[PDB]
Amino acid sequence: GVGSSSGNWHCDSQVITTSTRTWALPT
Amino acid sequence: MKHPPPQILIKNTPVPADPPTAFNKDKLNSFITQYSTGQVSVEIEWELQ
Amino acid sequence: DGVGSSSGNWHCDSQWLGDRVITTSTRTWALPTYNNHLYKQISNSTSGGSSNDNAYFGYSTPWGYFDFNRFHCHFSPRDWQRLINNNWGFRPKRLNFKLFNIQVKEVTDNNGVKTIANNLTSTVQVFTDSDYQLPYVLGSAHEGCLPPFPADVFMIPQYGYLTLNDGSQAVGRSSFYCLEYFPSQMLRTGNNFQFSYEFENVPFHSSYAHSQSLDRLMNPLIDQYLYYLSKTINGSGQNQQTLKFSVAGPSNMAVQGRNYIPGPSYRQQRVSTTVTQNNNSEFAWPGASSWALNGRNSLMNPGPAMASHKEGEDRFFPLSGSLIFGKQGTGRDNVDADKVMITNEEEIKTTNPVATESYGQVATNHQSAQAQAQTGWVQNQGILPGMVWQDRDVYLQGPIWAKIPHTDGNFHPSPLMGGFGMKHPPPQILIKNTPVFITQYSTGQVSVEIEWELQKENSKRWNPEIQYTSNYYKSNNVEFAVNTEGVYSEPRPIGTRYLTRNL
Amino acid sequence: NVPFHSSYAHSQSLDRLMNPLIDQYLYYLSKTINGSGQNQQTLKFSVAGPSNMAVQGRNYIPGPSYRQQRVSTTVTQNNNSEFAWPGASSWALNGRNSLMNPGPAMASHKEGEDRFFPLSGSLIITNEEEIKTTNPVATESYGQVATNHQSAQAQAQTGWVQNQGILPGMVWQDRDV
Amino acid sequence: GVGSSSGNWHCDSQVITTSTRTWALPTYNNHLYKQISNSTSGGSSNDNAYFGYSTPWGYFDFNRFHCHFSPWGFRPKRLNFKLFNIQVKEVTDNNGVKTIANNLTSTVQVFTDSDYQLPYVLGSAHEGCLPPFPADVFMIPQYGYLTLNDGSQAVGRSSFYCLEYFPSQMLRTGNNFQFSYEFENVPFHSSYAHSQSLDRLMAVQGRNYIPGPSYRQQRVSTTVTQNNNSEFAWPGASSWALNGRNSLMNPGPAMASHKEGEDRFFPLSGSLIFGKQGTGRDNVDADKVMITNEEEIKTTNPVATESYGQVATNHQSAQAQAQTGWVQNQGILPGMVWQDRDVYLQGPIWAKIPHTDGNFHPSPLMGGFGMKHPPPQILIKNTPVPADPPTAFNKDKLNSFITQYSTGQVSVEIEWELQ
Amino acid sequence: KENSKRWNPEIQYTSNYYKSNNVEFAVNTEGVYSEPRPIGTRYLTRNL
Amino acid sequence: DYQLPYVLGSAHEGCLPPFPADVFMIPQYGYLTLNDGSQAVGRSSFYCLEYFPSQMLRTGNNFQFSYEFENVPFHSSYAHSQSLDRL
Amino acid sequence: DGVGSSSGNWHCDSQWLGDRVITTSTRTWALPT
Amino acid sequence: LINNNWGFRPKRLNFKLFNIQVKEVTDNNGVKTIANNLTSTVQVFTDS
Amino acid sequence: QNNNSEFAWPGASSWALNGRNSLMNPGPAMASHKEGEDRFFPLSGSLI
Amino acid sequence: QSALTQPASVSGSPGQSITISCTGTSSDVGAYDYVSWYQQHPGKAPKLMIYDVSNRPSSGVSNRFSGSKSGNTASLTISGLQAEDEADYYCSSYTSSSTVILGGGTKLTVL
Amino acid sequence: QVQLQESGPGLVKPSVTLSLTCTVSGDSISTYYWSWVRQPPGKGLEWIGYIYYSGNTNYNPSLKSRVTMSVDTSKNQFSLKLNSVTAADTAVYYCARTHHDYGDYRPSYYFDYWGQGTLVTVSS
Repeated sequence: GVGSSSGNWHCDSQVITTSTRTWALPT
Repeated sequence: MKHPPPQILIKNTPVPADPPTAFNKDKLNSFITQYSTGQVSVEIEWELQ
Repeated sequence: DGVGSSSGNWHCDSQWLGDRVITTSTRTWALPTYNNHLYKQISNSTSGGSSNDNAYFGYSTPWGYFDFNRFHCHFSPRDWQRLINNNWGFRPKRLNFKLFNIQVKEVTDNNGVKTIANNLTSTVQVFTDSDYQLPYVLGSAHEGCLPPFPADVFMIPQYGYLTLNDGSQAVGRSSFYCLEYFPSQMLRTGNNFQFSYEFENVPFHSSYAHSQSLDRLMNPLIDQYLYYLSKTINGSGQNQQTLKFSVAGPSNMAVQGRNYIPGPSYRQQRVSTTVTQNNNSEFAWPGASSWALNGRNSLMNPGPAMASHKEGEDRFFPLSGSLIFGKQGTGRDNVDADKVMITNEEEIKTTNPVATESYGQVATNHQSAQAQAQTGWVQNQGILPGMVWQDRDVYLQGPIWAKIPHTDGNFHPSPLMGGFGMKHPPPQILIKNTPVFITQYSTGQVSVEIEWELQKENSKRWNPEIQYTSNYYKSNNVEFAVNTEGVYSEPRPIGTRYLTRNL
Repeated sequence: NVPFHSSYAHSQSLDRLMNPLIDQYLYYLSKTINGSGQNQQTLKFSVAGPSNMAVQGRNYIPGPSYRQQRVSTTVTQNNNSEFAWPGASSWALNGRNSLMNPGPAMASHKEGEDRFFPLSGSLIITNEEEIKTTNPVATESYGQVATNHQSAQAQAQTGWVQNQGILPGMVWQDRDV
Repeated sequence: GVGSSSGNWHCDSQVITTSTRTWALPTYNNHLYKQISNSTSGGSSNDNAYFGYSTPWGYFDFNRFHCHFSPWGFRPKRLNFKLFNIQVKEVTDNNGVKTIANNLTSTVQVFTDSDYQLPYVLGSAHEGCLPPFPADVFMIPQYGYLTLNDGSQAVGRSSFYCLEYFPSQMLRTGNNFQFSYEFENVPFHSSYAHSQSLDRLMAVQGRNYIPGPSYRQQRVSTTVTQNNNSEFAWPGASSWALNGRNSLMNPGPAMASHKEGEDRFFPLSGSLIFGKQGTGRDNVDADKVMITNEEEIKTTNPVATESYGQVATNHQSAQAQAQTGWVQNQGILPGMVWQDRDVYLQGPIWAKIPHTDGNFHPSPLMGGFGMKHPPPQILIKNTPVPADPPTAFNKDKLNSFITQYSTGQVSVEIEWELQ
Repeated sequence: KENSKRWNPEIQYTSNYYKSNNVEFAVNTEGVYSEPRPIGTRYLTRNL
Repeated sequence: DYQLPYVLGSAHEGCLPPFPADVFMIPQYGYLTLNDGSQAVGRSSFYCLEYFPSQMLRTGNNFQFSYEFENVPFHSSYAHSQSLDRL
Repeated sequence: DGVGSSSGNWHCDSQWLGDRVITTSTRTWALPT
Repeated sequence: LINNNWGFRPKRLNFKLFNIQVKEVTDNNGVKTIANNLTSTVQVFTDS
Repeated sequence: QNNNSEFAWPGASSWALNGRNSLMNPGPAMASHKEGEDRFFPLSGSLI
Repeated sequence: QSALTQPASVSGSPGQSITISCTGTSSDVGAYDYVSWYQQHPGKAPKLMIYDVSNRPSSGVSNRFSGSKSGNTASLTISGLQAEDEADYYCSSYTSSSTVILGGGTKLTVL
Repeated sequence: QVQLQESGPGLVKPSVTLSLTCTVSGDSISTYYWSWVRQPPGKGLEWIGYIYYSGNTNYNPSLKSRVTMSVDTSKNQFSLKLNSVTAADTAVYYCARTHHDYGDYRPSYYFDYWGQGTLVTVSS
């Protein structure tokens, strides 16, 4: 919904690597 | 790779500004200025030797 | 369901599975407010109505409507190529219409520059007339369709209808329809709307051209056992009357007895694309074929299905006889011939009479010792037992279906602009914004899905067919593609008839 | 087991079924000359739309006609001659000429003229006017047909259709009970 | 087997007719498919231009009634066909005299086209039928077909068919061939003459129904002094133009040949004309031909040489007299009734309704039963047997064959339903 | 089969609409069959 | 289904930034077709991305997909100690 | 099986079913010594 | 085929030889006679 | 546009085997000509 | 190379077939089937009628025109002569030296 | 709907090179050959030469020494240059498309479209 989070930030490397970033998309 | 990680395509859905009140067949050339932001997570498993 | 949850996905794909095709189109639309939420009586008398043939009376409504009735709505140029090269026939089966991602916007014009923001509590009304109680305006080939190229965003056309008129005035027998008097589902920003429809059974459209002509069906090697009258006289002299008979055979095929004859004809005037061949006079309306109904003259357009020209004469076309499409970016009024695309039904020449030719000749008198045989030209011919004919071809830019008028009788209801006649065609879909007045408009998505039955070409023809194809070429732009401005264009009308059959 | 007999009058006409607010995507030939003079030939095309509703493309056409002679109740209007038998529309069978009574159902008269009636068209005097929406008038020609090929030498000519058999895409109303 | 019969002779009518005949099949075009056209046949006339192919194949035609019949309503139901007792003769010329000997190892190919993929030539009323008398031996005609043409040329849309490209059944001398066929439903062909007429069920009275359509034919007297002294066989005829080609309107819409008491006349192209036994091919007098008449249908059908009626051409007023004009051609009007054209002992049985978007009253104009799926064509040829090859390999196909022909028996059985 | 998403129509192999004495890939008036041109297999397209 | 022109293997900018706290702009997608020059041939193709089925996301919606890599050899992260000629 | 019994028929057609096509050709040959 | 498909390849092969006819030739002076030789054989094998 | 000399054999691409020279025909798969140049074909590089 | 040779004028009465010939060497008309015919009216551009010896263009040419070739000579046959038919006609061929050569043309008059 | 249009001088003095352009409208230069044909008044047609979109050119042997042609695909037009024009050069010059099927090795000998023509006069 509007007032909730659809995902949690994950940024760790275990071998399993994980990345997370913030993006901006124009038109 | 023959079947590499696929392309991931994204766009902002266009939002038209107020169209005329009499009908016109042309496509709409006037949109609301708009942009989006968000988060991207990518998790790759790797094999070691 | 939610304001922050999208109520549908964007589906734009075509699926080919054996004998069926499923097309799916999705478009972004914008719905304004028409007539300031009012119903307003309209007639020619508003515009002044100088002519009786153009006299009309009707109403305009606050409602809009969705029109997918053209083929390029549901087919890409490639899928259309993929359809017409491989198949002898097709026809619609099912329909599924969805409406979603509704967004109602509210406009504020405050001092210099106007401001737009969301109205989250507003609704949009949509309903379908499934009982066919409203005047049916879809089969009239009006503009406003879902745009052929999916990245375009289209504006919804205002709904309006006509009823009986006497000149510009109404009459007691006229009707008036309030669309608010129908139950209609109301939709806020989180709601969606969908309904499914089942086409009534129609014949396959014939996407093929005969490899034979009606008059050549004979065995060229063998005589008939019928006779025809070769001589009525012995030669130069007096009192030479005789009766002489010959077998009809490969030598003279014109006189042979035949089981079936070509289809009906209502003749059109002939115009050449080379202007100096045309007569130097204004004959566009005066020299045109037409029919009169209750004092009014409706031009006969496009008319019965008839071949546009004789073999080898492509420069001629029937005056009102063909469907003519505009090129992309062509004006409304008095454009040059190069701005329009004139479709020609050459493929039907084998069984259909030329539109600009007489049907034939008949005997006009009784010959006798005192009177010669006389004939006269047949300029129009109605159905005779033993006629066969082809309907008008369908085009990528052309209509799909029409509503068969509700009458005590009809003959061969196939609509004259081409396509599938149905007494219960796809129902009209009416939509409007709910009044709140506050300046307000809505937008959203529309997806439509048609299932298409196919008929496979089984032919034993040895030599290769004619296929619709894009020939190798090098130009600035790609055909059926956008240019550097982003303007999509269809360069030519594409017919459906390439493969062949025997007659 | 017969079809229901229709007992209603259409609230629409065959030639008005269009949407009055919208243009067609079809074109028609609007103008064949740029002006007055020699060698002015051109082809100009325009969009069919609400301002000119005569030229619009239509999918269905009115029913068949076999024309009747027109007779006025006001007696002065009628010609002073005995045209009752000679004028009458007839059909020949085996050499016997029978009157075409009533014949193909058609609108008895044009809207605004209820004084006139088909000579042998109507039952006796009822009128069929309810059907003038999809049916051609009994006392009027079905329409016009081109009778030649125009050329730079020969101008376009049309004749009149006094009778038209069935065509594909015709609709009509039967006669009222 | 080589010495045993593969079938017998059945020739009786029970309603189940059964015919049996003996046929001879030659070698056509020396096993070649040859392109034929009007120029090939001499050309000249535009209305007569054509383009097509002649095939090595022959075909069977029982489409006439005198094939199944010895001298109210009826219609065919089932079909059954057999081809048996095959015999293949070869021919060799020593000097100027010819020898005939059995060739036992040769074959005869036959197939039926039941998907209707070939051009259908059995509806043109050609010669080559089974002979009406059971004792005769008949020559099987050659199969050829026409396609699209412009003048004597071929347009790109023209089709070429190879009948070798069909699967076919191959028969040595002991083999036989058979298949059955189910006629699709047709209305009974009426076999009665109305005792009443359409107008007498008074000239001014209101009626519920009116006579069928008409396309006027010019009228011709068998008393020649009555006829105009000029050549009007083509100039005075009724025609229909298709793609710029004028074809004669023949026999045309079903109409009564003549008015009551006018037996001598006949509509120019309006009737079926048969030849008498031994009649010549060209310019034979009126007593060498049997001219059928359609006077039987004159009750409900308009005379072929007469106008359908009169119609008003104007609006009368005190200034203008009521005017009429003649109707030569009148198509279907709601309320019409008509009778189709009658069938004859010599006449055809069925035709193939062309495959089109639309048709009205598909009954064929020469008479008989219109079928969208009529009895299928039955194709036959003698398999080529080559002569001695050159013994050094040559790329080219072989053009030297043994002379040959075949003979055998045919039986066609049709169940007829009577009303 | 091709699943291609190309919007504009392909190049196809086709007979021209032509007016000729003979038709292509068929016998002539003497019964001689001919193959007028060599026909390749490559008409439809793909992404690389 | 790999039906679009695949532009990822061209070593373009537009990547996720190496330091996890940087906010990056998403690069524009475009593709090249056959050309004889600045012009196009009849074999040149045009793709519309609106003509694929896609998922529409408001502010509450999310999107995930999983992908298996096909079998590829281990990239060798080592240097040889011996030389081919001195073996 | 005999002298007067045909040992085979003539097949010349192509069938298209799904992803496969079945072509059948039949020809007459002549073998010299 | 080539208009509708991205690729093709053969799968199965079924071969048949039948209706064998052996002709013996007798040349005498200018004329030559060709007649059936009924007992004659043809040799055929495949190298698999 | 071609040279006025006999170069069919002397100008050809070839591969020698056991001392004998064989023409390279048609050879590896390569485009017959550079775009806009239909007129040229490789000497042995095509099938004729 | 050298030009194709044609008769200077030909005339025929309306409705009767007429033939125009053009002769060439063994290098042009004789060696190839590349022969075309053009019809020209005064003050206008030439219009293609026959190409590839006997082929006609898909539109604008009636079936009354037919081309033909024998040996070193090509021929244009017009049947059912009409007033529109009278025009100037040109033979044209592709020579051995990869160049295009035409005939001198023949003027046809219809009586 | 290919439509050719050419433009140039009416009158030209002797010994001066003549330049003429032809603009293809409604279709592009594409893959076709493009020819120049001149007709002297009351004389037969003569093929000057043609050019191809890639600049490959072929010319009439008699006029070959002094004739240069150029194609410009951006402006969608092609041109002709003639050196040392004299009395003989006076002609109506047509620019005609020459049919060519891209990709097969078939000579392109015939002209399926034509320009209106331009009259050029060589005189002092």
